[PDB]
Amino acid sequence: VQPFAAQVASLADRYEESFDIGAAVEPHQLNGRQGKVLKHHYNSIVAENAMKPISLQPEEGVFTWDGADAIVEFARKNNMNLRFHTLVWHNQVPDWFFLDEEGNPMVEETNEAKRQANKELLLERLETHIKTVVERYKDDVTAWDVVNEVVDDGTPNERGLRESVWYQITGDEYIRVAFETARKYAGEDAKLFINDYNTEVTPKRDHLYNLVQDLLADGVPIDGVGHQAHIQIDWPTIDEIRTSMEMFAGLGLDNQVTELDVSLYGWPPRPAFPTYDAIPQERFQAQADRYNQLFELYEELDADLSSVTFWGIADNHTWLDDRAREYNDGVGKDAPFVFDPNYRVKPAFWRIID
Ligand SMILES: [Cl-]
Ligand SMILES: [Mg+2]
Ligand code: NA
Repeated sequence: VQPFAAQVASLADRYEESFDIGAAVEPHQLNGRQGKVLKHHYNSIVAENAMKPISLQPEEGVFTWDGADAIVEFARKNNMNLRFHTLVWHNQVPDWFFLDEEGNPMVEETNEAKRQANKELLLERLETHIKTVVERYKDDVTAWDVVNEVVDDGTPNERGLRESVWYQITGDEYIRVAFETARKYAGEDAKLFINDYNTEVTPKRDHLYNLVQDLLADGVPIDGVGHQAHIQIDWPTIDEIRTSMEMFAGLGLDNQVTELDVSLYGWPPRPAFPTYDAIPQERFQAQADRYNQLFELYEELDADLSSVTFWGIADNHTWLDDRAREYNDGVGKDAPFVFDPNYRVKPAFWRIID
């Protein structure tokens, strides 16, 4: 029988000379077995949802801080670092941002002068959201996801920027405003990140590379690149991950791995195992080999990698299950972490603690 997580050596202790070991959390996960695992294994946390724009400012000028504050207070009490996720995203963002003075979607406006007025209004709203949040949390946050997922996976425009509402309304200016505002209110020492997934693979990797070089050349304050690392057992390759981190380090940017999970499935994730107990032990072994290689690499890159955060704690809670159910008629279970649903260690744990 595998031991419980609190009975084995701490991942944070294991990696103390290399990088933080973090987890994404909800306020309800700060106690019980999850809270115990958190305190034992991790020295950094991030909010899975509580610090997203819709979670903090759900209506204009109506700020709701309780969940985010609970996470901050836990980080303080437990001497953990804290990543802020996220100031800007095109999901989990309230629609009121993108409505004009008449209450209609800014994207539908056809008068270009009115479009420019809408751009200014949205950028003002964005400045206010960032100022208010940053002023509250600036003494607690150790890395800010200033913008999230602003780069496209394909090439819909020359710069490979995601054509979300932010882009449709403001072009790239929301990205500049976000970084400049975060710097202004968080201070000169605050570590400002651009976060994205599929940062290991092109064309996205190069769109992001070009975007950061463009920002930097314009004096936009950017300190680091967040690699979500929603990955699989076989993809992307170790050398793909390596090359991406080296590219960003070459620009003088920090790397963080921000949302790590190693799914048991390819894309699309079907067919999925219908329950956790249906998952064959061999698949956990393949995951363990993957995890060993990933953490060997992260250690190799530790002069340019400051923090490695998993997108959850243990296999009882993961957004990958929603994904599995979506592609398998409501039934399916993934298992992306080194701790199982009862907080026992998995084969992967043993291969990254050694
Ligand atoms: Cl989009
Ligand atoms: Mg190992
Ligand atoms: Na490091």
